[PDB]
Amino acid sequence: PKLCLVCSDEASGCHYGVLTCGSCKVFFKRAVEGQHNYLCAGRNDCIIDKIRRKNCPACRYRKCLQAGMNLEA
Amino acid sequence: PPKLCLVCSDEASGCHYGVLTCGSCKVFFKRAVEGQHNYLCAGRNDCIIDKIRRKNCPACRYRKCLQAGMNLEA
DNA sequence: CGGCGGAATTCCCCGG
DNA sequence: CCGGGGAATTCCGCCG
Ligand SMILES: [Zn+2]
Ligand SMILES: [Zn+2]
Ligand SMILES: [Zn+2]
Ligand SMILES: [Zn+2]
Repeated sequence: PKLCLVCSDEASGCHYGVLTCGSCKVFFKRAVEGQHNYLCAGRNDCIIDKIRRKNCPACRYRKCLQAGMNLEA
Repeated sequence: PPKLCLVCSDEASGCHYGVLTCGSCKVFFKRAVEGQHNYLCAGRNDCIIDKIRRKNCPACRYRKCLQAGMNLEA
């Protein structure tokens, strides 16, 4: 019944404050500590789902932050 | 000098599969044309393809390859 | 020779 | 951790 609030894939639980799948959990972790600067090839509104989440780390990371994901939480 | 890749605008290494392109776009088209051919765009299918952003959308990059006229028979 | 196709190699993101 | 797979550079075979 329950889905990841970022990519809509089935969630593994509440990670960093937000209900997410394992891949988004690990992605957000790597993004914050990598101090990554991502660039969208689109309009920064990109569709993020199970398949398309690979395409735009920028919009995926943005969705993580907007969903409320945080390292200390 | 110089000449630019007609796909991503990076410097072109020569004429590959009929079109002036960089090395990276050469091997990309090779992989894509023999691949699963299912690529999906997360955008509006207008995604900007340049040296920085060409990794982001295989679908749009492949489309630009085709539009530029790239083919295996060349 | 130089140009092109292409395989091989290296690098890195992704996800189980 | 690990393996899978794409990206891009490197290296080689062929031919005009
Ligand atoms: Zn997710
Ligand atoms: Zn995007
Ligand atoms: Zn190119
Ligand atoms: Zn696109």
